[PDB]
Amino acid sequence: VNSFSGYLKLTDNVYIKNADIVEEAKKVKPTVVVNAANVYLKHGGGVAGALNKATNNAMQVESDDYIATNGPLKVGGSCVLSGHNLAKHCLHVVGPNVNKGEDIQLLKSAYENFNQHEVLLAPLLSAGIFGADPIHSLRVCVDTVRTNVYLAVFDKNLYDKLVSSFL
Ligand SMILES: Fc1ccc(CSc2ncnc3[nH]cnc23)cc1Cl
Repeated sequence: VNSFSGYLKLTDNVYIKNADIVEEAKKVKPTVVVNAANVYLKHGGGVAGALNKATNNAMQVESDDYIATNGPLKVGGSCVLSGHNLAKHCLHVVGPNVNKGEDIQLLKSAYENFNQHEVLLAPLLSAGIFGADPIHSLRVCVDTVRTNVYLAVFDKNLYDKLVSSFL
């Protein structure tokens, strides 16, 4: 039993809700919140900009030190950093950005990072400003993630479409 509330169950391990991931994280304080990161951990907009804003820019400060030490992530890769006031940990995961020309096949590799964590609150990778089809992202999530994932979808219209079209 966990504290996630109001989710629709899609499969044995995947759950979905129309919710603002920032507000959901602040309420649940999950062990892991997933950020829709880029390789530079520049949290300017989309989910990343919102999460970082909610940390009063502490996420960005921590991220800049991480990059100065380690260099950029790989597309499809991840790193674990602090969750600040939102969660114990933040798993920064880089899905391919279609608006940069990145290989959509890397979306499966990106979701594989979730399997290193027993339970996660997450957005749909590569959705939103990353330019991929969210219906496809949900399919890859369900077919790749084996751990327990609670998906927050900000847009109510998109949430309804994801549920109604789910096979
Ligand atoms: F400044 C802000 C502006 C917007 C929000 C809503 S969170 C959100 N944004 C974008 N895509 C998503 N996918 C799942 N949740 C989200 C929070 C803050 Cl703090």
